[PDB]
Amino acid sequence: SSVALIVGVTGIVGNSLAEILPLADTPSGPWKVYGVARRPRPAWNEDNPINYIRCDISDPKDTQEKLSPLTDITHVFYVTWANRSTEVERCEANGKMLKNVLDVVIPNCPDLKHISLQTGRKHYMGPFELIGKIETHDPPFTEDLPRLKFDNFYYTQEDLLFEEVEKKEGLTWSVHRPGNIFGFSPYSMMNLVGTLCVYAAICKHEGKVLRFPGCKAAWDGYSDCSDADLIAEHHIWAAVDPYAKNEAFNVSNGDVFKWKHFWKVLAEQFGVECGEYEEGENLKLQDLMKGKEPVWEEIVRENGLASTNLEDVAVWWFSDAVLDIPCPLDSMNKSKEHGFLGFRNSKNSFISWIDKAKAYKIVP
Ligand SMILES: NC(=O)c1ccc[n+]([C@@H]2O[C@H](COP(=O)([O-])OP(=O)(O)OC[C@H]3O[C@@H](n4cnc5c(N)ncnc54)[C@H](OP(=O)(O)O)[C@@H]3O)[C@@H](O)[C@H]2O)c1
Ligand SMILES: CC(=O)[C@H]1CC[C@H]2[C@@H]3CCC4=CC(=O)CC[C@]4(C)[C@H]3CC[C@]12C
Repeated sequence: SSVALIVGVTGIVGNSLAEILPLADTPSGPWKVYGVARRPRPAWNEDNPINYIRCDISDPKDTQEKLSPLTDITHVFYVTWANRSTEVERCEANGKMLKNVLDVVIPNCPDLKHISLQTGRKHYMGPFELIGKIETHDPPFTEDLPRLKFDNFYYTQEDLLFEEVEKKEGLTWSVHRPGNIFGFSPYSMMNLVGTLCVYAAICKHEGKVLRFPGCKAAWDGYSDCSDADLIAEHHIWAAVDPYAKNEAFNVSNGDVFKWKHFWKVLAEQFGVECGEYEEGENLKLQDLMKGKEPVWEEIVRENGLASTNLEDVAVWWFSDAVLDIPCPLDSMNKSKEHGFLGFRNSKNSFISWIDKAKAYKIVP
């Protein structure tokens, strides 16, 4: 039997992995699962049968303290990261966290088979501060083109991964580069669906229009996304498929869509009048939602929602980051050619994840 450690078990993928790994039909079942995070385990994470371990993996002491007893790890799913003001900062911060974790597990887990690291499409686009400002490789992005000549903590994290896995013979790795993730996690630092749901709710409550806070390319251009269950299935796939070992793979839903169409979906789900991209207006939810914490607190009190503060449930800057540029497509051909044929209907994905938020009473 095989034992997973999910590093970031309350994140938008960590939660998906917390729910899928213990399932019976999950490959290499039955799975023992350890799940790490910092905050006290929230209610929406309890419905999974995970061994919850509070640990701040930036602290080498706490990481040695919390993870060293875990003698029986077989697979590691790194589903976390730390944000800073400069990418160079992100590099050292995210290297240290990843290194803390690996430096403990590998010498302590004689059954450790695989280490599965999640980065993202920003590997091809450059960091936030530089997105849309640098010559990238022409999309669709394929996994084994050269890295950009700009610092990127995905690269730092990768080169680190490579070294560590050599300490244990037969230890093997995989890298997964999702696009924007449609998922569920009121704690995630990048939760597009979650943030968009709060917006619509606020709009419904105020009776205003669901205006579009994005650029024409996001409205009318092709976009794609990465369903969080699929991303979880993708982690599991490389962790167990020996012909996927030691490879980076994109993971996206297998289709495209336009926000002009999904916007109507978003509106209908919350009973709001759907707005439409207006020229030269460049709305920002970061600007448009300033000071709305009393309105949220009213929406919550009224509609019976769980006690959430929008700071947690709405990451405005990230919705802006997403909608304020055009969406470069990636390719799933390497994944498919290696056997990962999983996919998701993105429109159904969107509704599915809007509805999980409703179901957990995060939004109305
Ligand atoms: N989210 C997206 O849309 C998206 C899209 C593409 C790529 N990615 C990439 O995917 C990777 C994983 O990110 P994610 O989006 O899955 O993150 P996420 O949803 O915010 O999840 C982070 C998880 O790690 C935990 N955590 C935070 N700080 C920790 C620490 N010091 N020690 C231990 N646990 C800690 C969080 O819980 P606590 O805060 O309670 O500890 C949470 O469980 C990152 O490299 C990210 O860039 C994300
Ligand atoms: C519509 C649009 O522009 C979106 C859809 C795909 C998005 C990108 C997908 C990859 C990515 C990962 C992130 O963590 C945020 C920034 C970026 C770089 C996103 C910025 C905005 C994009 C390009």
